[PDB]
Amino acid sequence: VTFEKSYNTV
Amino acid sequence: IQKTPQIQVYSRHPPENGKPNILNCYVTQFHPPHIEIQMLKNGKKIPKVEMSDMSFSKDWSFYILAHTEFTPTETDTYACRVKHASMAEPKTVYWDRDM
Amino acid sequence: GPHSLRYFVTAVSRPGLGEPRYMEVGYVDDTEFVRFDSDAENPRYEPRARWMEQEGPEYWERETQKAKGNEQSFRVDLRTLLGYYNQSKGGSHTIQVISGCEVGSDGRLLRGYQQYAYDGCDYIALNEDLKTWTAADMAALITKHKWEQAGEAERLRAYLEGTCVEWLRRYLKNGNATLLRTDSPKAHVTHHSRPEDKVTLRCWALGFYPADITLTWQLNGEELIQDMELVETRPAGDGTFQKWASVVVPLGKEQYYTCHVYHQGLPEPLTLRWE
Repeated sequence: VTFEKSYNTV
Repeated sequence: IQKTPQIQVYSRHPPENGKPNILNCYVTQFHPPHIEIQMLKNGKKIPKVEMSDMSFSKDWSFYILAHTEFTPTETDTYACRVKHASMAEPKTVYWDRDM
Repeated sequence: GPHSLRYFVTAVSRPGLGEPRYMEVGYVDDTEFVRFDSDAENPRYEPRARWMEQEGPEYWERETQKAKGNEQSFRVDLRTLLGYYNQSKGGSHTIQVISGCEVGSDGRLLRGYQQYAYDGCDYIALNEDLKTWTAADMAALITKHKWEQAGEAERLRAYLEGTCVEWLRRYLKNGNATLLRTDSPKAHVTHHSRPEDKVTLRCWALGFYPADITLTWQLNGEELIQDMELVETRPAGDGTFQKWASVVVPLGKEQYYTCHVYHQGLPEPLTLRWE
């Protein structure tokens, strides 16, 4: 179960 | 950025002349991850060379294991040429059966 | 020791040559168990350990979806960062991320982290407290200020304290059988005659797992590492590892030199002479 970068761009 | 690859070239099993074996080219400590790794037999590209999937370590540096089936002889030479952006010329490490 | 669930994520831009190459690799106690690879006929999260085949299609489909979404998010980050650093679109660049929690034997969170790196350099990192951020440079301060006043510290902490921990425990129960696997090293010594009187004794160690090992050379129960030569622990490629140490010794004194092998697989360290 991986971290969700839920469309949070840098 | 731009770390230079450390290359080892070694057999899987202790090398007996005429007995089948796997030659390993273990490339590590390199960045960026774009790299070409040819395994040579008498300065010639070996066709059937299988590469592991690419990974990276705690320090961001990438590592990978190219290998190929080979039957070591008395005469035949084996090497591993590594072209990478961090080096002017490609880097060749010749197999040494005592290492 | 301390158990760990870590996710290693790489997005590498290939300007002209299609979209960026994206890849996640999951690790349980430093052993690969899942991997998503954008470059593939049909990109899916796939089991890398045999024990992860217990998980059903619901697990894989959800993880794949997460990955596909992350890929598209990182695809922006690569473009976003080209702006922050006034870089060229022609140039190829690399975003890397290490996400993970580690828990004691008690099952309790010891530490959680999220580390970013752009082109090998440290970019931005989640602190020990899982509240604040640490921006390595001025470009990283833009996204610190952004993620602060977007509540990303709260969202990550919920994963690292909650999700990451709960799932590690599950993965440890499932893979315990194969994670506790240790193959103890098979070790011999080879004689190599040199031109002069000197000769090179080489202590070999083969077929051992995991990679964590120590090789030493003793004379009068005294370890000599300064005049020793040893190679980085390398994979055999069949799942086992190799490593040798070698010392140069006066000819005829090969029996006064002893090699000692330290591995968790061995009930006690292993002693060797030239036989």
